[PDB]
Amino acid sequence: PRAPRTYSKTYSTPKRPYESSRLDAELKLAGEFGLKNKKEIYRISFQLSKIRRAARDLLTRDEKDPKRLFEGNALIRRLVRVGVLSEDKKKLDYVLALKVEDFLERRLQTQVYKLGLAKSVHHARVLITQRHIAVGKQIVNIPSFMVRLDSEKHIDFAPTSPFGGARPGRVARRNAARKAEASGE
Amino acid sequence: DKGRFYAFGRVFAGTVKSGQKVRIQGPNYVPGKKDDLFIKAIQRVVLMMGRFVEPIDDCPAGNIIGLVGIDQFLLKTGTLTTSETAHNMKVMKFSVSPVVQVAVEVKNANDLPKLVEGLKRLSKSDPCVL
Amino acid sequence: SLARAGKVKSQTPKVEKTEKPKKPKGRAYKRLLYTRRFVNVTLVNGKRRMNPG
Amino acid sequence: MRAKWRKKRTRRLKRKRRKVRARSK
Amino acid sequence: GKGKPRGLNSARKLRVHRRNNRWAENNYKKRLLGTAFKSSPFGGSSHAKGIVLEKLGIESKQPNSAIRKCVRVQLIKNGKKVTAFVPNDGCLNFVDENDEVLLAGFGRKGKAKGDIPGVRFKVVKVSGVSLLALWKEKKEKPRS
RNA sequence: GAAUUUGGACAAACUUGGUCAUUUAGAGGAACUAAAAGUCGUAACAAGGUUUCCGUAGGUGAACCUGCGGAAGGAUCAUU
RNA sequence: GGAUAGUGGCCUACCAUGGUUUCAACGGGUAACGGGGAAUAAGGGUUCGAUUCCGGAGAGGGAGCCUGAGAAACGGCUACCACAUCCAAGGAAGGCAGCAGGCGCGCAAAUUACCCAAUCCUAAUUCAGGGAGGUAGUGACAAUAAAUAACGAUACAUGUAAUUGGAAUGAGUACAAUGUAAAUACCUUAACGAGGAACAAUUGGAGGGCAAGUCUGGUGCCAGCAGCCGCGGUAAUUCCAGCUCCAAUAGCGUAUAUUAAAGUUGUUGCAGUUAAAAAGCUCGUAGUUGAACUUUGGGCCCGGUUG
RNA sequence: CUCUUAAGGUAGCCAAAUGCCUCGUCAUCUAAUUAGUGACGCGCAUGAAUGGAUUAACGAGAUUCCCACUGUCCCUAUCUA
Ligand SMILES: [K+]
Ligand SMILES: [Mg+2]
Ligand SMILES: [Mg+2]
Ligand SMILES: [Mg+2]
Ligand SMILES: [Mg+2]
Ligand SMILES: [Mg+2]
Ligand SMILES: [Mg+2]
Ligand SMILES: [Mg+2]
Ligand SMILES: [Mg+2]
Ligand SMILES: [Mg+2]
Ligand SMILES: [Mg+2]
Ligand SMILES: [Mg+2]
Ligand SMILES: [Mg+2]
Ligand SMILES: [Mg+2]
Ligand SMILES: [Mg+2]
Ligand SMILES: [Mg+2]
Ligand SMILES: [Mg+2]
Ligand SMILES: [Mg+2]
Ligand SMILES: [Mg+2]
Ligand SMILES: [Mg+2]
Ligand SMILES: [Mg+2]
Ligand SMILES: [Mg+2]
Ligand SMILES: [Mg+2]
Ligand SMILES: [Mg+2]
Repeated sequence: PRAPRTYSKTYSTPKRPYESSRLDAELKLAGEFGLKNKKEIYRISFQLSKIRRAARDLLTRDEKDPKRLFEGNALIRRLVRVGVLSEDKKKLDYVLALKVEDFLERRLQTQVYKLGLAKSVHHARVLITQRHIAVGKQIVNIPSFMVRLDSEKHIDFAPTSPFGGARPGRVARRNAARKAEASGE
Repeated sequence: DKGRFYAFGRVFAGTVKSGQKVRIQGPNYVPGKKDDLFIKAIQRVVLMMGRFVEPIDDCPAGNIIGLVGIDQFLLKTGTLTTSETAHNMKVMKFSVSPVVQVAVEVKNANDLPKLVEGLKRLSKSDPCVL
Repeated sequence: SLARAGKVKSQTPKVEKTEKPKKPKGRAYKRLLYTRRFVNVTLVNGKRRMNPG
Repeated sequence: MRAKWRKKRTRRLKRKRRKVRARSK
Repeated sequence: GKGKPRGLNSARKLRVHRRNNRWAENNYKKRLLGTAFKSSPFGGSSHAKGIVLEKLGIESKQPNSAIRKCVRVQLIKNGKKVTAFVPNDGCLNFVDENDEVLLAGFGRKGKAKGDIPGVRFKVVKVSGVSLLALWKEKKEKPRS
């Protein structure tokens, strides 16, 4: 038969399902970043756990060892590109010392709000899911993008999606059609 | 074959199709509320003949056909419709009634499930047996 | 003895449903929870409380 | 039951079992 | 010296001792002897259809009360007779004598649960319709 | 050079018998567990009203009783 | 010596008594195909691996065989064993553990569809064939992203009320066009497609574990709840419901198996006086283990790697 | 709880070569069994060196069943002295 289609999970439920402090922190993050449910927090903490495991393994590896050098420099390069890790912390220890907010700030849902394109984080989410924000020549209608810190200067509305483009919309078009009626003609 | 018991019946309006969503009707199904109406469909329409069957695709109203894929949800009789306010037709009262009644018991107690299946397999074969 | 299988569920008064506004399913529900719990609206009862008396 | 008397009763039971199994051949 | 050999050439002794002492685990011994196949009427499976034979009222163990209204069921799989709880408030009206019911475990891997004596299985479906959805007003059991 | 055929080896398979393994019926007998608000006594927990317990033997409706040796987990760490 | 493709007790004639084994032979069991691997995973481990790859075996059970480079072949044959089709009773034809499909068994699993366009295979061979294979149908196995609303004004107290308004989109439906072998769907889309946006999110819970009611009506050790502890016998925070609220969320719960938890299998790393556990005592084979001791220290260089 | 003995049949065993009722009851053996065997036992009237129970081996001892075998028989016939 055809080769198996490799797929992996992207999240992991907590060991204790009903921890008060963890539930309160998760709700804090969900409210402050306009997230649909705890699944986003779980996914981002799982991916961060992958990063922490990798960084721990490379730290236990010898310093200046070629494998450590190559893999660590790659890891900081990816993190500084995606914008989670700052430019002045290229030592692989701050990679361990990263946090969930450091990764949730780089969501497109967060960048579009921090650029003033929306009035709230939830307004940002709905504007995104309504295909209104385009990065370059590419409409991106999903909250989580992990902008690479170069798309930040290009995050704007689309030629479509009638806030920064040509057409007037759908409900606007029908409202025009019915005010044409209301005018008498 | 034990337990398919093709569905002999007459169509009066509309057409049947092999693979058609139908609303089977209970003998006591009140159309107002939820009653013996089930949400399954037909598997194959058949024109019945002399102890061998011919599969058919369609028949207009006023025709006599057998159905493959039902009687495992309706016991004795009823109608099959597709409209929403379709009252089932009359109960088809007969001149005879079950008056001869005898007790039935299996002599091997370990094979009772076959017996219970048999009593509900024969109650649907013959229209009069109760 | 048998035949009492409906002593409370069946033969005691049955209050029916009540027309109520729909909840804002999803991210809207998460915002509702965030505002009801973490903007310090009057439900604290000292440290934390989530139902009236 | 004292464990001693439980053991004694069990031994008597075992002797009865041995007798019945000796009868049954 | 801690009562077990440490020597570098004692691997066989250590693994033989571990093999001998692993028989004291109930789970390991059950898995190796295949008890769930010979005993435990469900043939190493959580699920099984069976045929009800009688409705019974079983008195709960002390200090409890309120007989649990279970049913004796004849398994179609192998032919054993097992008593099964019908878990809901009431809900015995929806299971009739000589009716087909699906049986599942009762939560304790055997080890009859709660105050119900000698009942290690519960009813999941009756006549092919869900027992829970039949306790609720969602569905109705077919006429039988 | 077909059919037919002599002697061989490979051998399915059948009968009978033996042996082993796994399920399984069985008059009857003797156990265990659960539910108990059953009958009988009170055997143990206080020196539990005969201190308790172990091994062994015998006996008794039943717990149990008794002989023999042992233990204190005894009711004695105690008589220069 | 025979036979083999050749080696070989592979078989045969003579000869001697050899060969394996407590370092487990032989025998028994396996719900045992093995491995690359998988789940869980501080380390060490434990369990699974019929099933996408590799090797093996088989084609209802054996056995035998022609052809053929290659078969002990089975969509080949021979016969026996059990089934089993047809019959005009004389005969003839069999092996879906291929694709579908059907019965049965079940806890348990899809269409008697389309096509060689992709990948490759066979020939005499560019061309034909291919239920190999791909495509579609069924699919809440599993896995990924994330719709169910967002913003004003007004009224009131950063937020609330059946107080109202303008925007935005897809869930759909669908010309075309793309997608394809013709396709459906996916992406982009003319027009239609929001106002209780009814275009209405559910699954389990609210004593503890474990987040969430001493709310109300019912019930009165009844019905029932409860994985455990436990709740009900007229004040039930636990039942049946109503209201409110909690957790996860297009998923949640239930049952079994396994892993971590389990330092409750302990090699790392368990315990043994009283909780379960030192054999009544000693010898002793196998096994395991077992005192120290033999070239060290100087000095001179060549010369590496890190500040 | 009584009446009552010297003691009131203990361990064992039984419709037994010992049980009337009786062809006892159940099971098995057969198509069918007053037979046989295994059980049960308020056992007319079992029972402990008047020995109780069980026993390998042995028996021209009594009984039941099975294989084989055959004129015992169906059903008789023939031959020799
Ligand atoms: K109680
Ligand atoms: Mg006493
Ligand atoms: Mg005493
Ligand atoms: Mg005493
Ligand atoms: Mg006393
Ligand atoms: Mg003790
Ligand atoms: Mg040679
Ligand atoms: Mg196998
Ligand atoms: Mg394996
Ligand atoms: Mg394998
Ligand atoms: Mg298998
Ligand atoms: Mg087959
Ligand atoms: Mg074949
Ligand atoms: Mg909706
Ligand atoms: Mg709490
Ligand atoms: Mg409630
Ligand atoms: Mg322990
Ligand atoms: Mg102890
Ligand atoms: Mg040494
Ligand atoms: Mg006697
Ligand atoms: Mg007698
Ligand atoms: Mg006898
Ligand atoms: Mg005779
Ligand atoms: Mg005498």
